[PDB]
Amino acid sequence: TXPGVTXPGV
Amino acid sequence: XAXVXAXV
DNA sequence: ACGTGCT
DNA sequence: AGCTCGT
Ligand SMILES: *C(=O)c1cnc2ccccc2n1
Ligand SMILES: *C(=O)c1cnc2ccccc2n1
Ligand SMILES: [Cl-]
Ligand SMILES: [Zn+2]
Ligand SMILES: [Zn+2]
Ligand SMILES: [Zn+2]
Repeated sequence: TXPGVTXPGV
Repeated sequence: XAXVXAXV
């Protein structure tokens, strides 16, 4: 996720 | 994550 | 027939 | 630790 907590996605 | 039909 | 991208 | 689709 995020970043943080990429995306999703990418 | 892959994009081979969707590309998410 | 395929896994992706930093805080 | 933290998630997501179909051409
Ligand atoms: C990207 O690596 C990726 C991996 N698995 C998935 C499953 C379902 C929908 C999208 C997905 N994307
Ligand atoms: C793209 O739509 C797509 C659909 N089905 C798949 C099955 C297995 C690998 C890649 C695929 N890509
Ligand atoms: Cl599926
Ligand atoms: Zn998979
Ligand atoms: Zn870690
Ligand atoms: Zn499917």
